[PDB]
Amino acid sequence: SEPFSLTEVQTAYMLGRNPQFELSGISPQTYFEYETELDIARLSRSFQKVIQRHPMLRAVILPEGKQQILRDVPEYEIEVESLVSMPPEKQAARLREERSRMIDHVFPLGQWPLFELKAFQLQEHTYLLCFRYDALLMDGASMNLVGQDLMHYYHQPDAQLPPLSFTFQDYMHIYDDMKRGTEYETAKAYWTNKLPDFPPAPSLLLAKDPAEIGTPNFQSLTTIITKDKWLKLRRLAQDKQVTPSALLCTVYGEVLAFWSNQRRLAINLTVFNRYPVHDEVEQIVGDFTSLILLDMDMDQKQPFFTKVEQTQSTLLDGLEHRHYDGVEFIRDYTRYHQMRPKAVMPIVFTSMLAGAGAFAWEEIGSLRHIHARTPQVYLDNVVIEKNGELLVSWNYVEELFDAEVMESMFTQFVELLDQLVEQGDINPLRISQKDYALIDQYNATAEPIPAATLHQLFIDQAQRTPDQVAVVFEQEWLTYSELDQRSNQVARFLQSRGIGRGDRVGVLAKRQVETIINLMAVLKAGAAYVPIDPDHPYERQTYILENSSCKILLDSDLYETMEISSYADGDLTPVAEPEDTAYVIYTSGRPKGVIITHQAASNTIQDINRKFEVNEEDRIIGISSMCFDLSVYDIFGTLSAGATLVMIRDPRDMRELVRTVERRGITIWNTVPAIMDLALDHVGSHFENISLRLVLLSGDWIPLPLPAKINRHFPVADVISLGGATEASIWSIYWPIEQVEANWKSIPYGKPLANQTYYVLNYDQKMCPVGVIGDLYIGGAGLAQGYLNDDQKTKDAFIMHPEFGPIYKTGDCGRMRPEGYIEFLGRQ
Amino acid sequence: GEQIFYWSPAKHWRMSDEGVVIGESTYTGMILEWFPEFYFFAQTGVTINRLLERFSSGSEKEANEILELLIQDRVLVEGILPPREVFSPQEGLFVNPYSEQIRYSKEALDYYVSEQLNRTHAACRSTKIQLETSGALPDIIQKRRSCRRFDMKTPVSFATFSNLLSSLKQRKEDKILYNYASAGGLYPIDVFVYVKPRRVEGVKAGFYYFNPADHSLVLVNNIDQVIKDDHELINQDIFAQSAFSVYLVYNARASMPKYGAAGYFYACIEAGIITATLNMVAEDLNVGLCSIGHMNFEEIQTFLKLEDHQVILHAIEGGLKID
Amino acid sequence: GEQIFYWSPAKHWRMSDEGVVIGESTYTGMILEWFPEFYFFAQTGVTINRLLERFSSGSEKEANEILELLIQDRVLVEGILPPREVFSPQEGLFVNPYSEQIRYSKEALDYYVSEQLNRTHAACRSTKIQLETSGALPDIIQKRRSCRRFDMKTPVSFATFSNLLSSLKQRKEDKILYNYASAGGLYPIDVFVYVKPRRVEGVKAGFYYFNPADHSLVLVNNIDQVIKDDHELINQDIFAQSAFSVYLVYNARASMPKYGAAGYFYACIEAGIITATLNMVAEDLNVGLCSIGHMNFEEIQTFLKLEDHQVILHAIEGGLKID
Ligand SMILES: Cc1cc2nc3c(=O)[nH]c(=O)nc-3n(C[C@H](O)[C@H](O)[C@H](O)COP(=O)(O)O)c2cc1C
Ligand SMILES: Cc1cc2nc3c(=O)[nH]c(=O)nc-3n(C[C@H](O)[C@H](O)[C@H](O)COP(=O)(O)O)c2cc1C
Repeated sequence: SEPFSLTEVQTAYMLGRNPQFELSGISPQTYFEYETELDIARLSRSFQKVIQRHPMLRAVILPEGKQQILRDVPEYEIEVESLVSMPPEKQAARLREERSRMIDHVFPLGQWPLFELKAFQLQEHTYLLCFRYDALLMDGASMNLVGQDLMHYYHQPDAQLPPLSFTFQDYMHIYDDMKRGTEYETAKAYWTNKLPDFPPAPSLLLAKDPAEIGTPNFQSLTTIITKDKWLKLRRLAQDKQVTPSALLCTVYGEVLAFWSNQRRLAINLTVFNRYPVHDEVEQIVGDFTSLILLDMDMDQKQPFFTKVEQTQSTLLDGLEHRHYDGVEFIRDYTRYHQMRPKAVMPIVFTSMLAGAGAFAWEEIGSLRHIHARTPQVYLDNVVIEKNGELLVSWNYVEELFDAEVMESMFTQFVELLDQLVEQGDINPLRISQKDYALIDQYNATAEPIPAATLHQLFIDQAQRTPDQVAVVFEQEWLTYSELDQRSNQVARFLQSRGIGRGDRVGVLAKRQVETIINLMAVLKAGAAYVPIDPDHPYERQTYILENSSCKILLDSDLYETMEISSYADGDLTPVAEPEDTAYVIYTSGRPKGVIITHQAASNTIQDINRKFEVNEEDRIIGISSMCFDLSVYDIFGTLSAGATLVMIRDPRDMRELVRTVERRGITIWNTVPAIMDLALDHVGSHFENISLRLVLLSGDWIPLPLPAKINRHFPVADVISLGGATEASIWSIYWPIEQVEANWKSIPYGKPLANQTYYVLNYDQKMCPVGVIGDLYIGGAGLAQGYLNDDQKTKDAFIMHPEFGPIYKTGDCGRMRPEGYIEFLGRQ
Repeated sequence: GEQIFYWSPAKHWRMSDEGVVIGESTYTGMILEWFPEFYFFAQTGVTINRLLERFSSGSEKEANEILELLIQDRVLVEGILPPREVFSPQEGLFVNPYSEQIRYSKEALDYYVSEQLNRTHAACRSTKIQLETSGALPDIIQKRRSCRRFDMKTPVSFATFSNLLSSLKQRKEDKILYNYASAGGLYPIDVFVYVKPRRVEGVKAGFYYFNPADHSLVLVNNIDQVIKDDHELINQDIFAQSAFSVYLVYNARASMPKYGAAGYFYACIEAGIITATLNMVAEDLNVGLCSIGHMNFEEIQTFLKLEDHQVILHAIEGGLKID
Repeated sequence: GEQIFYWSPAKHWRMSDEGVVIGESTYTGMILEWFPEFYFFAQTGVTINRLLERFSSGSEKEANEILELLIQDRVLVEGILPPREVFSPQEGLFVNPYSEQIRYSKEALDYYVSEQLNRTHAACRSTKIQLETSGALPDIIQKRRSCRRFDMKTPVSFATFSNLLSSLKQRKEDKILYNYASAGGLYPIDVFVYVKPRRVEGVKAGFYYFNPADHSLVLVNNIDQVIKDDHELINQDIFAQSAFSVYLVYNARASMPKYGAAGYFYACIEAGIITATLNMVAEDLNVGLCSIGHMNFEEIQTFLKLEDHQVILHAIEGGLKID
């Protein structure tokens, strides 16, 4: 008649009663409704007799944080109301009111009964008993134990059953004595050693944050698995020497691992049937619930059954260390990993497979309704065996999920079970349906561009407008016909020294008009070029020429020193083909060369010039260094249009950049975001420029506020965001910025430009569901040919996908948004 | 081929305790130590290596710094001076009976202007002949007005632009005739036309030379740009709103060989004959025009690649009238 | 109370062995003993006695003769110089690639002129915009020709005479307006009209001042006369046949206080303006005009009693067209 300590789960039920904790404030509550032919006065008397036989039903929970069996209670009478005279619709109105009320109502602490029983007579021989209880009172095993004795007395009121000799208060005494040593200590050591690397719970594709939910609202996805399928699954488990529990957990794990893009995942597993304690304990009423966590690892190539066996061994060992509660573990874990009072383990698996009796309550009358709510749960996967029927029910908070995702996940679970029934193993989960079409059209970018070669584009434009000025630096400049004559002499010179197709020429990045002449000559003769910045530490300049195996370095002071003027300036015999390397650029110092062919380079240029209608009236400001791939667009992109290129002597002088645009009438800006941002801080409020029509911001992050400064100082310019790789032909992903278009923390990365594709892949290289974060890969015609003189890097970065063809892993992380674009989250 | 520099005729100098004063600046060092001999040599036209040979005899750096400063300060010059330098010395001869405030205070200036508009010649006798106002002037003259506001949306049509320019073309009537009188019949002033992007139909932005014999425009420069900072603030609205502009360039080589200094003078007059003729035609064509008192001509002369004998004497801004 | 003289800005001093050389002439005797200090001292503006005490201290007779010559030779001057003196030094900057024959052989001149009328600019690029010849100019411009012969018997009618002068009169439209532009809106050009006996109806012979504000001619001088010997002989027939002649005079006080030296330059432009305007009206009125580049202005400024601030810039001869 004394108070006793709570089990750790009961302690947790008490803690979870606190509204201050995430998704808490609800001590777990359970609702039941059953249909019988049996009279209430007799069931009511049987109910008090079970209280007399099973005094734990006479328990009260105290505000103290302890439990006590009451000396006694006011005798309980099941209230019975007759709905017999009511039409079925009104009978339902009363049944619905009691069900709704019992589901939302919570038992107060200090309330003597921890249960409530109300019943209706719908017909003289049709009854519906509606009831509820607080979880601190009892288990499900206990609920049917009670139902069995209750119905016994209905039929045989005088067939008096013995009292429990071993009572809950004796049960709890032993509990308090056990938690001192032996198995407690042994289990604690087992768990203590595992705890430091116990995995996190999987992260699901939630629609909403728990803070947006407050009180959870549960719905369900249910199905009954027929006896034949159930027996086939059991036989499979028998052949594989495993329990169906491991079989079910593994299938559940596949669904979760797929959707969350996880390799390892912690699963909240509920432990049933306590510790032995005494000879009569399975015969008494009380709460025998305990927590265990399941450490699952799905990062396997291995067969389904292998994963099941791994799961089985894990389950079996964990249950031998049940003597240390998972509640204690999680307390230690969340303090260990600084998780704070958060809903850390919201995904739970519960099983009554071979863990249920005849269902004494259904022997009394059929189950019509059941509902339960627990704190801090997003989804409870519960499987029950019912006289051979396999009952599967996923109880989930509707507020946290997109209903279509939720239906899809359940559907996949069931389909995996069906495959195990027919084949014995499963097909890896994959997604298509109302998702596949979005990606299918997203990547539908093919266009009829001939590519050809970079110098051919120059040659033809030079013939169309030979007296146009092509390159401007100071008061010195070159025309299109001059570039052809000068580059023809230089190319003959290079050819005459034995430099041919397949060779490489290093060139220096100097601000001289002759730099362009030398650059064109190298390509016209068929050699690829390698740019070097003259201000690189000297040892790096030497490193690159040696590492790249170049034959000669071309300085700018050559025309007058190598007697170039002695050479013919007439037409050259063509050498290069579209498939040849145009250039090799060294990046990411240690640095690797990136091999780019003429076709790839051309297609990017052709698409940009066509999309933005670039023409002979345009002016491009050459701010960017020649050591970048970015400069290819400026040089070749200008020449193919008949446009004018302006060189900048010193890119750091923002005032010079402003002076240049104003004095030269620049129409196209092409920089990394940092330059436009810096240039704009040397601009006063009175400043306005109407010469820029197009601004290309390429690479790096673009601040959401940046367009505001661009738009006010350059009110007529179109601001474009461009992403890509150097391991690809400069640009791959496009997005215009039409002001800040939404309340968001990011600018859409965008969509592919032309003849390019993009994918988001999971940890196993399969497509991620829309909204799921994974690795970013690029495919299509814009790819580089590999790294120069680094085979291991090429091997891992450039791969051949069985469905998508050659793709490049950029290694950036991100996801597709259902809106039709890629959002990226940086590299990590 | 070395550039010859002359003591600029616009500069005078004095000895002082501080140093030597040339124009508005005071100098010390070798330049002081040089005495009139420097002055006399600079006076006849000497190249730098010769001045160093004669006037160095000290550190080369010192000698070079002095000559560089004098060139920068326009003490030593290359050739013929522009009008702003030519008339500069007359400032020391004019004595202003008015306070300086007429150049700072709007009210002081308005007083000045109103008083001057009602002035007469002092040496007059007490008798006069009153003229009648009974006749008439044609609209082409009496209704002309300077415009400072333009239609920035409508481009000047090609035919309009051609017809306005035709006002200065050559005609052949057994000799070359113009639509206006000039010089001794030499017509020593070149016309350059500047067009802003898309403001004139059929013409690309840039600086063009007009050839009156052909009735055509030939591009000289389509790279550089004219900017608002090439104008004084009072005229920046005009700059921003105009469509095109016309520059009048005097060729010393076309006149000086026959008239000497007078040729420069006559060209200064001729510019106003041309200007009036052009404005009359512009009014028939609804083209607004406005004269500019001062502009950054040095930058423009650079853009047009004008030679040593060439100077811009006058410039006019314009476009279709705002309406 | 003495007149102030200034070292003329147009004269450059140098020393030689013979003596002091100023411009074109060499001075000898005591003047050599006056040094560079005379050159410096004179730049600030001096009286004759202040200058004499500083540099004489010996017989004043020699000092007075020297100073008198320097004044007569325009070394020491009292005020603003006329344009013939203002632009004189520019000839030392110009280099002439042509022979002197342009001034002596009419054939050398014709050749010269033909080259000049077919000149093009050196920087022209190989492009071309051909302009339309599809338009027309108003008759007032395209039918105008210089007149070198006049009706010597018919007096200019009064109305014609008055109507021509009216082209430069003031108008009031809530402010004072003219039919032509002026830099700064000051209109600093005074107009004097000279009429011969019995050649202009209603007007007695003499020199008159024209006041645009009154629209009238105020007599200035009916004693003196303009004679043929005041002109270069090439113009003596124009002078002999004309009825009247108009002089344009620049009034420095009407410009210099606002613009400084630039004001004189602007006035030189304005002289082309006005002239062209007048020419157009003369065409409507059937009046012939011919401008003159140079004549004896010193006698004229004496006759008109012009003050120190007044400079004669230009003159035009005319009369009725003869048929
Ligand atoms: C040589 C010259 C230069 C001038 N410069 C300017 C100038 O810089 N800015 C301006 O607004 N007006 C300028 N004007 C003043 C006006 O053009 C003009 O004299 C005024 O509008 C009065 O004449 P109107 O009624 O015919 O327009 C200039 C005029 C001349 C003759
Ligand atoms: C500033 C100036 C001064 C001139 N001086 C004289 C002159 O002294 N004698 C003369 O007969 N013509 C003189 N002329 C030349 C004629 O005025 C006229 O311009 C020339 O003959 C062109 O004739 P046209 O009417 O066939 O076009 C002068 C012209 C200008 C612009």
